[PDB]
Amino acid sequence: VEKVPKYDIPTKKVDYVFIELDKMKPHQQLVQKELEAFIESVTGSGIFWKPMLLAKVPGEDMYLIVDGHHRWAGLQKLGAKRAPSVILDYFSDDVKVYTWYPAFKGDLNEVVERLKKEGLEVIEDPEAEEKAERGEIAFALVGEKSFAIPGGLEEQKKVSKVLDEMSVEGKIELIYYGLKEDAREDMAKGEIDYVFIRKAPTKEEVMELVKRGEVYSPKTTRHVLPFNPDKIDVKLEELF
Ligand SMILES: Nc1ncnc2c1ncn2[C@@H]1O[C@H](COP(=O)(O)O)[C@@H](O)[C@H]1O
Repeated sequence: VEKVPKYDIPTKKVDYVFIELDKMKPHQQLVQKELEAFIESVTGSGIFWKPMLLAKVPGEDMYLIVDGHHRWAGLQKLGAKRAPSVILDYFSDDVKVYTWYPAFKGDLNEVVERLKKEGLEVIEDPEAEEKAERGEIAFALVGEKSFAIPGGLEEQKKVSKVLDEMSVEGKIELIYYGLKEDAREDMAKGEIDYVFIRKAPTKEEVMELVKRGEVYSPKTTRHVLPFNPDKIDVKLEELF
């Protein structure tokens, strides 16, 4: 579940170009339910109406997937070869990269234990949020108390993996907030107990990870773009 600000992003009529799926590089792990929903939808209508948003990888014959991970993965699993795509000026100041703020209503002790079980530390620390925003720890975990979760990407992946696991199990309610202060607003309402805060990746870091053949956890990047492409008229049969 997502709570984003009411982003007035304009729709613009940008044309698409077919790009081969094997030239597209993901920067996040897939979410299997999102993959499956895309597959049901596209095969249901046989129309692919939402172009991929791509960025050329400097120095390679390859494109970063900016938006479209499950479209990409779902088309590949169906046997398709290409997708209609819009190529972005990614390094333009008009494109911004934020993150998501996983927030939870639930009990901190089950969550702290099942983080500790996957190898993480969870250390009470009043500077945790400050450290996380400078990118010095994996996450700050902030509610009634404040906890530092040390590490880097490996530990961020475990946190995401645990928060999704105990969703799958059913012990927690979980909103990904676009803004941490909207999670802190709702925190004060009683609807949210804890929020996980990490530093957002930069563009250069996103490219760097992709060039290393690595990926972030789901819900790591939150791109704010200068436009949403207008919808397109492409038949699924055209993609094979
Ligand atoms: N028939 C379709 N053609 C293209 N995109 C679709 C279709 N049905 C659903 N979607 C989108 O597929 C996306 C799957 O997630 P992602 O590709 O990660 O953005 C969602 O944003 C859906 O809106």
